[PDB]
Amino acid sequence: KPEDFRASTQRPFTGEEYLKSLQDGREIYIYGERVKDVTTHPAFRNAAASVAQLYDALHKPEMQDSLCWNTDTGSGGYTHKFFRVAKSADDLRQQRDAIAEWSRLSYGWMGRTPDYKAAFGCALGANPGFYGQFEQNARNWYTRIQETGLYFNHAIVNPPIDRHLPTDKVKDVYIKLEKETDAGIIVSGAKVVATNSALTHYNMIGDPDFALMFVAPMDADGVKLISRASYEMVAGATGSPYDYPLSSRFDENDAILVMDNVLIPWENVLIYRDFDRCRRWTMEGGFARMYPLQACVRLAVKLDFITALLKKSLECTGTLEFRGVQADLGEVVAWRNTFWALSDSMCSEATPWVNGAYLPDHAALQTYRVLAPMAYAKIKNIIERNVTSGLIYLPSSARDLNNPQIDQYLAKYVRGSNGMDHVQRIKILKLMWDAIGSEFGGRHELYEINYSGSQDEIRLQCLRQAQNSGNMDKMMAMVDRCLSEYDQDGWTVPHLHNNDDINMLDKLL
Amino acid sequence: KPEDFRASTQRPFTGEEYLKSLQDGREIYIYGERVKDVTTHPAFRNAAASVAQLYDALHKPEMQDSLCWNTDTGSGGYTHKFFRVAKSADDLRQQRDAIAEWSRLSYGWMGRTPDYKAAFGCALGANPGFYGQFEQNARNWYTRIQETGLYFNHAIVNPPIDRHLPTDKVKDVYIKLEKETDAGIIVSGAKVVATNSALTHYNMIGDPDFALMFVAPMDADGVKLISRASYEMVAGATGSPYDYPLSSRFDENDAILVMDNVLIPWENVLIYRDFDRCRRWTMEGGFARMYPLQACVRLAVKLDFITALLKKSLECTGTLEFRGVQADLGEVVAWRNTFWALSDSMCSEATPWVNGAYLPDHAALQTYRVLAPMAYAKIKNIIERNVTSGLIYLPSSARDLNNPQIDQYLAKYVRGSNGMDHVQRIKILKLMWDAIGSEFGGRHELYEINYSGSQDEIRLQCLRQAQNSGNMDKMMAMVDRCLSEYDQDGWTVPHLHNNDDINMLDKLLK
Amino acid sequence: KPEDFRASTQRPFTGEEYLKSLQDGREIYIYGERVKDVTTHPAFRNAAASVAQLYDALHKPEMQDSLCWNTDTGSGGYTHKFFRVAKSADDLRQQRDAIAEWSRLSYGWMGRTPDYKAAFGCALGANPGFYGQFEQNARNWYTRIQETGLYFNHAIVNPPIDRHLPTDKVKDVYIKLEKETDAGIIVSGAKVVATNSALTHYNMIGDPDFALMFVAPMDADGVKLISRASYEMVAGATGSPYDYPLSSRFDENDAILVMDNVLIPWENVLIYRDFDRCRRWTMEGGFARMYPLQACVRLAVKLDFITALLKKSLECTGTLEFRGVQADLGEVVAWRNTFWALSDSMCSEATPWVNGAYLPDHAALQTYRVLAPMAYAKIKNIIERNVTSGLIYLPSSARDLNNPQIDQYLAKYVRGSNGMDHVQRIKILKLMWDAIGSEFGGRHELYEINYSGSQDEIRLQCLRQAQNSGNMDKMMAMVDRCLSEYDQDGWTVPHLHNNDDINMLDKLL
Amino acid sequence: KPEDFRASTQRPFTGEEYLKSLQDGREIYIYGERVKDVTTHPAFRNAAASVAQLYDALHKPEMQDSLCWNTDTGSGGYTHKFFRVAKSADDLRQQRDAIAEWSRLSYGWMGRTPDYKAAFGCALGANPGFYGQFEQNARNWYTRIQETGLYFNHAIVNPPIDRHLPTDKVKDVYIKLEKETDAGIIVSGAKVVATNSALTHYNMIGDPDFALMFVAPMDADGVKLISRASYEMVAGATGSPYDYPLSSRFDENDAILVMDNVLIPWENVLIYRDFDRCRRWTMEGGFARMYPLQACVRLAVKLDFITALLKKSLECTGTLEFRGVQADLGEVVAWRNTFWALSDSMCSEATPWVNGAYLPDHAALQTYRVLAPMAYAKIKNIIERNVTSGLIYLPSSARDLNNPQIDQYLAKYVRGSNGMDHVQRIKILKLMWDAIGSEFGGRHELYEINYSGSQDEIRLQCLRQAQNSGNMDKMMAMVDRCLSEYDQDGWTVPHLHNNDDINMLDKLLK
Repeated sequence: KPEDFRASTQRPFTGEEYLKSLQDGREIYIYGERVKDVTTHPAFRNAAASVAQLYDALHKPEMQDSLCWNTDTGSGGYTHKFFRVAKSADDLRQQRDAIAEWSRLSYGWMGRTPDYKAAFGCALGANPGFYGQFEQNARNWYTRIQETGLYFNHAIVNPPIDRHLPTDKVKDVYIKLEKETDAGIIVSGAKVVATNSALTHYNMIGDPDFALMFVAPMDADGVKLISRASYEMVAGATGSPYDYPLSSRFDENDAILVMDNVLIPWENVLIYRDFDRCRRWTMEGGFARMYPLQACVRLAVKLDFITALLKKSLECTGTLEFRGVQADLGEVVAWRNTFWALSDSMCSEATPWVNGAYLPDHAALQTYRVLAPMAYAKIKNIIERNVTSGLIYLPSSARDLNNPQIDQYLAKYVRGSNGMDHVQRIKILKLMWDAIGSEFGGRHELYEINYSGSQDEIRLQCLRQAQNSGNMDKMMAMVDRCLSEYDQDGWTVPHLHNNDDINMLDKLL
Repeated sequence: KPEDFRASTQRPFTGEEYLKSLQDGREIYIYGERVKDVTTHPAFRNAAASVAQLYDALHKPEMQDSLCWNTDTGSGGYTHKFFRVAKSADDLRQQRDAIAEWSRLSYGWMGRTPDYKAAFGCALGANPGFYGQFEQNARNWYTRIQETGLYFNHAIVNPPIDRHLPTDKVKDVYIKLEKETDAGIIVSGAKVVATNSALTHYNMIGDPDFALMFVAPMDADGVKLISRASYEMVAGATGSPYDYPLSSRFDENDAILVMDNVLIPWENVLIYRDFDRCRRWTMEGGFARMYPLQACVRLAVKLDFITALLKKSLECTGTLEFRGVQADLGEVVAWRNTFWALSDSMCSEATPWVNGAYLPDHAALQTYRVLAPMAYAKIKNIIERNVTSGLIYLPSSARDLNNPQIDQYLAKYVRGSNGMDHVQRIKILKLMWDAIGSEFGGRHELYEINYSGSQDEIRLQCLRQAQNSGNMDKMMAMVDRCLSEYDQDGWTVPHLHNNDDINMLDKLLK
Repeated sequence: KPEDFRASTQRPFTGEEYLKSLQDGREIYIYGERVKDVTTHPAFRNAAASVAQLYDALHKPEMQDSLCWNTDTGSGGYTHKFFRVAKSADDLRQQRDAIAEWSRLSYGWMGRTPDYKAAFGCALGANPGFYGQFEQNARNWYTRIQETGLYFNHAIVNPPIDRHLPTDKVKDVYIKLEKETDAGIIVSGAKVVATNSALTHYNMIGDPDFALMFVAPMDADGVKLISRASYEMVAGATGSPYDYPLSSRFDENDAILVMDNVLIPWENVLIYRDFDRCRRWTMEGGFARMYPLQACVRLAVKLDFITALLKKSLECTGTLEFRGVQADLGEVVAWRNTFWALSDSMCSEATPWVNGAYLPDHAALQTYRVLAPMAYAKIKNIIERNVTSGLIYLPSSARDLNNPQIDQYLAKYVRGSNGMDHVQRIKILKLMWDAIGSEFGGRHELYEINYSGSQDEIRLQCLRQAQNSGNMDKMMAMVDRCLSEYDQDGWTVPHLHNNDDINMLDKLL
Repeated sequence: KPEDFRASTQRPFTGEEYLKSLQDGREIYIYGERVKDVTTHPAFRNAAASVAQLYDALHKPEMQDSLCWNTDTGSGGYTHKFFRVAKSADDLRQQRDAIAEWSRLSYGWMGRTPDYKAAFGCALGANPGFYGQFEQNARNWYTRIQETGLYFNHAIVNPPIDRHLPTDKVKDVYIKLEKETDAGIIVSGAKVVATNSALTHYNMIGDPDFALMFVAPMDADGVKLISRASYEMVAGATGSPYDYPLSSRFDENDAILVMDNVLIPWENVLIYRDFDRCRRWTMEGGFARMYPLQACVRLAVKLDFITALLKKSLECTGTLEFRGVQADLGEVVAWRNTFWALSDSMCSEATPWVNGAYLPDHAALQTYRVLAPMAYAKIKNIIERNVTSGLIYLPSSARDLNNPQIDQYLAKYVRGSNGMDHVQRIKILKLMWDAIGSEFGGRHELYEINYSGSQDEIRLQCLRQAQNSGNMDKMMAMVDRCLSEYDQDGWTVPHLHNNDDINMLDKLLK
């Protein structure tokens, strides 16, 4: 139904069609109230408009070489390159570049755009046989996501459990099968951290009644979102675009997704009462082996933005001349370079998987995940220790600049160091502040550092990849070879010299 | 005079008297508008009430042992202990404890309360001879600050300069003498980072026309503040106390202070067209040698709060059971302990200064300044890597809890791990979020890491203190002694063995 | 018997008496050979001489005000201040200063000097009633250690266990009671990390047969040490004092202590088949609450040395003029200052304990333990990144300086930046290298970072101290007070303003 | 000529031929004595044997697919792949893999093997026109290095200068032209950090008399090395292979190289009295744009080794079971992965340069240089906090294991946690200790952190590369676009909503 808002079946949504497709009476709450229409609501309307611009870019003739491919479905249509299964390392590189072009439309700040779950679509299309009796659902969902550009999110993090409650009552907390019918399955439960789900068409949701994976439409009866605070709405109500230039347009609301007696049609079921497939899906389904290409590129585009924003901030404060400041900026550049290089390795070392599909280099994926929190924390610390005074006393509002009684003083006392007027100085530094210190900036720090999992778990996943791939045993073979070349009596290889002719310990002792 | 709002001259303001003293038509702007009355304005009214609670505490009988001393002026009155010159190490310890008690009333979140510039009053009273012809102004301001509890701030950071402008035009940016008159001096210019000046009575403001230090009242004609965004107002307009429990009451607005043709009477001048005294004041005036006792204790109280708030957050999420989580919490405890220990050393190693006054240990002050940014950054990182999942999806509003259509789901899906209901879980985690992630939390991170100087400069000040005190030369004497005990021919001291009897190099190489 | 080498019972050993007391046929191995005499052996003779200098300092008239007190035993003698129980905060401060004076005789590099276990002596004398039937042994050992200056070490770390061995055979690994006799107990087993035990008189060694604490003489039959590599001997055999100025005189050999059928007289037993007392000893015995005063001061003296050595190294390389270098040096100063300040707090906040004894502030002890590894790692990193080129190419040997064919080039090409000749430049930088990069320097990095326990365990001990003392509940009371002042309907205290008059959410939504 | 020790001109040295070529009476000092023969001297003989094994690998049939290519000279011979100019991204990838295979023969511990300066040979062969009148010398040296596998090092770091000396006297410290003759130039001066030059055939050495670049043979009269302490000799004299398994065979002595009246024939001169070419050579000559491929791969191979050695050490101590230990190991794996990934990017993003040659990605080179010191420091810290107790008390010597009076106790008390006997436990942990804590280990820490420049300078080089490439301006164009989309009156683009309909500030403040 959502794709029926398109005027053509041979291309994805335009932005205008996407926005119309959201006017479906989805059940969303924020600040204790029901949201009538996400495309007009003060908490969501600009974020929706920002996503709609991504869809518009797909149809600009000058963008289509970098953004789009023909579909592989026989439709005669086209789609964003990352919505179609890659069949070579170069395909992955072209997808890398198409993701980057989309990411640049939000300067790297929207991390859960439609291309993130395009990797889920492609995993379905590349390995549909994984799903057994639901193999045809996988194939059909791949085709649908690819041709239409359907916006998916995933809701996968389980709600907290009160350990002191009876084991009776806590089975109601997790997503669980309630009833099996001929029309599909009825499910109830919740998932937390449903980031930007208010703007999606579908969410993937992932005792055998708990071992499910299925697709849920956002407008299905019983599907509800409970929103977190809206940095977009607060910036609109008490600020301005000048004062909160990122909060006002790129806020991705991290919701709780609730399912209350929701009917999931059988066509939307992918794994059903199946602990074994649920267990193997992360390794074998492909999604976890593919989405970090998007996530790494998106972060790299954000680091492009932050790197130059730091340079511009240091230009206007005048400290960029100093050697130590330039060295700090150079380290930020190195971190920015790192994530582009990891995405290079992802594509260049890609491997054949199944049915001709290629997967990016797996070690590079795990490495991006471990390094990103450290890099982001270090960059934020570099920014704050270099743009010291300049951020703390910024005037409250564009209203200060627009009142000549106040502006007369700002014009004298808050100019930029490099011939820059006060309006441009304050503008640049307010952009940096919205990037790192606003509530939006603080949420993004949380997102970049912890969202991918706990620091232990991401390091364990890195170790497990090295072991499962055989890389660790290959490294161990080198250590074992080294140990084999000597023993407690001396060398065991002929090319090295016995030290008996020079050993002085007998003489000494 | 602001202190004439008191019903008695033998004690500082009560909270109600302090609030009345602020209703003086000071000129403050925020969001393009003039503020009518800071005690009722949506951007300032709770922060003002929060400071007023500090004044109220001074008059509670159960608080006076820890908070108050008699004045040393002969007035028969009393004051907060840090407003009177300390004359022993134990005096400093009592002041340390009185600062701590006041700091606990904002849980460590208000950093520019009146006790901060009480150290400026005491510096004036302890070394008034520093000021030459203005020595009597120093004595009189000490007496006035001490007896009244007048709220001072300092505005000292200079505004930025456009280097491409002519040298004419940019000299108007700094505070400068414009006119010398019989009634005082007329001055214009600006200072940035006038933290909480909207709630103060006076600010200290510090080619000889630029070499000035003087006191300016907040209600003087031509003194103006241009405010930054108000986290208090935003939290009031789009949130609630439950949702922003710190933003809503402890926001200290970091303003730009503008002076436009302000007449400063001669009794308010402390340094006048005097580069030499301006240069020597940081070392010799005493203020810089005394206020870090207040700042270190205030930070330590905040770390008390953050330490236990982290523990409570880990209780809520259930991860406190884990060894690695308990170790992370234990490191936060160690950082918290560090700043209390530094303040112990400040008092125990205090030194006689001038006129019977004592100064806290100088090395401890420099050390606190270097360590605080690293500790705060490390603690914030520990918090985020331990409690993040719990913070990211918190419902928007107390309004969600108060709508049963939503609360029915929150009650089921967001309970605490330890038998705790969802209201208390969400409450604790929203408090942690306001501490570290809200715009208020982000400002406080900037404040703790950056306010005190650049990272280079605070380290240079630490090195210079070690050198100026003679500590570095004493350390160097130990290295020189070590070097003196051998040379290229062997040991030069008799108690160690020549290695000639065991050296094998000739055998190996000849 | 060892103290009978003294010519007087009213003072501790002189250095010469101490050295004679070591010539007792203790059983020590190194490099596969038995050590005849530690005071003349190439691996130990200079370290022994270094310790002997500590004993000599006790008898210099100009040193006795800072180093010595009258004994509290009625002997009419004197002793090092830290060997006598402190009865006030000022006593602890005087002990702090007496420890520092001894530490300066090794420039902070000997960490297991006799004053470390003087705290064990004082714990015995302050709380002898802890030991029940062995209370009189505690009293008698306090008197003996205090009057004589007996050199104790502790051997407490258990050897590793092969988990695949039968539970039979692994009971022989740990120290265990073998036989109870009227002459004492026979024990066998081992302890690792018996640091400098080769130069001690006694070691404290700490199914009920495993729950023991007792004192073992180094010359008891069946007591044996297996030494690690001797940096002293290697520096003597292949270097010189000029080339290894710290290795050659301050090496504290980290031995394995073996007990093979050792008879421990009953007078040497302190805890016997007593799991309860073994468990409570760390909290209640006092030793763990007292020795970190010595350890913190010793580290602070070492940081005094390293701080000025870094400054001197940067003077001779010429980089001290640079702002960033001076800032790095200033951070080293701050770390150095930190440990002196912690020792100040230890003394100033000291508390009455039992029998009039005072204990240093407990939180300060735990804090020193957590901070020291981080500070030492950071300082070493600051040194290496600032004294870059200057360390890597230092000529091999004082023999190079003493051969004019080589010295003619060193004199031209390796001068100091500040008018300093090549001999002094090379000398300073070789001292820095021996401090951080030699095998001795690497061992000291290991010692400062990990010896006090694992990074987790030292942080857990810090948390437990805060909880056990009630500090954590006091901090929690402040958080609870904050939470009590509002609820989901608004403030619960009268002094703050209700936001109902300014709340805009109804209008917005 | 050293290559005349080969039995064939159509391949590089064998190991035995390389060792014979070193028996040339080069002038090397160590411990105050002249070295007679580096291939037999106790300070150099195993390091020489270790390098010789690299040459032997080139001629093993099972190794030649990964190690060797035909020469491009028309000689009909073969060479190590990194000794021939790369003409595509795939060429660089094959070279990357050939470097890795050689690096594995020292487990990543020898960092100045012959393939390091093979990039200098290739730079000469790819851009010989850079050298003007010496272009033909560049071409000829490329041919010679490529066909023979000649072992070059570079000596480029200048000796320290005493600033208190007269300006006369300190100009004799640097390498300088002394005499211009028909047979070549006579030069004197010194360079420090001539790593492993004792085992090389030639060194590149790089007021116009100071602006030189030339090649000097190690056996030229007047060329001398003054060695640092030999970890190989000390390990041989006072240890054993079991006790110091890396020190005993992989020590690369960091010498001072002295030139005293050395005649450099004109065929060995590349830049002569030419400040402009000296200044431009780092950017334009190609060597600096090519050798970091070798250095990054060599480091990655060492991290392969250290990663698994850590795992094996944690197996020995039994702590690998613990979650926090496995996480620490996983971070070491991530750092190891990083440098392999950087080398992937170096090859995949390679660019056409000049004369058909390709250069590796420049940003990746700069990134490797900035990241390597932080990674190595972090890894060493992870190792020490996980395996320290196991390292501190290891028995002194294989002699302890071989004396049954001692071994009886070691067999009981120092077993491995996982059914491993004491000999193997002690062996693994002594290998880890030689890697990180021995004097060799400490030198390698200095080498990985500091050799490449100061921490400031390597970051500045990274920034300059981003600016010079145009990358920074492209990033800045994105920031400028963002700024262009709004102003102080609202949005300037049509797709976003004006907030005038929801802005509440007038209501709040009017």
